[PDB]
Amino acid sequence: DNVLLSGQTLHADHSLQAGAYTLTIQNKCNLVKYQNGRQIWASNTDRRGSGCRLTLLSDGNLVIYDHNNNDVWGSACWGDNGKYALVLQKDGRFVIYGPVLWSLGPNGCRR
Amino acid sequence: DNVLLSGQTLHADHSLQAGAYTLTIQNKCNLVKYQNGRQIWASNTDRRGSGCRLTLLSDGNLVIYDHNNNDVWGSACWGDNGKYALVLQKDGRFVIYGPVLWSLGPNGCRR
Repeated sequence: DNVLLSGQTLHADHSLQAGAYTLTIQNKCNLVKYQNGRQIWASNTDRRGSGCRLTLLSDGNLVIYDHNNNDVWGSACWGDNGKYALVLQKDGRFVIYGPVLWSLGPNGCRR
Repeated sequence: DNVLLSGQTLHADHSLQAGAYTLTIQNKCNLVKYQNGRQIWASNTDRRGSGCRLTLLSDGNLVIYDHNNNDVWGSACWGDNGKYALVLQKDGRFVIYGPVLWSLGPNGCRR
């Protein structure tokens, strides 16, 4: 899995993976990015909670919630409400794209 | 792969895959979608050319180009120049999300 769509959840100890990269939301709440197992970046929120999960909101904001729903860390960046996609890319970057520009259907093109 | 980023190209006979869905740009220019190996959708541009490829532009426009670089078919929908992502979703819908909302970095949040 290399994509997390808005509204979806990555639960404790699960990861996104692309090429040599992995993005894991750890049970103890640290969101960590690895390159061949080497920690290259982290939200630096280890042990700030337990049973943590990662979710992408309808406005594109990326947030880590602990089991009691406290907002542990977030990209703290939002756009208009709609549908977004977090992509862990083979180049190591995890980018949030959105909202929807196009898909099939009548008024399927934004603006 | 289930994602096609701006600047990337899916070449003739190659496809995106997600769950039970496959999206193939055929050499003869027809973009075909399959559900468990069975065609359920097509751009309906078969034989409009040869050596065709599918690419996503920096403005989010999705285009099928033949080997002579003629625009055979496209989403004919675009936004500001930036970065977009075409995602073939597990539910079978292929959606173009963009532009970038957020990424790690000093100027990572759109607006």
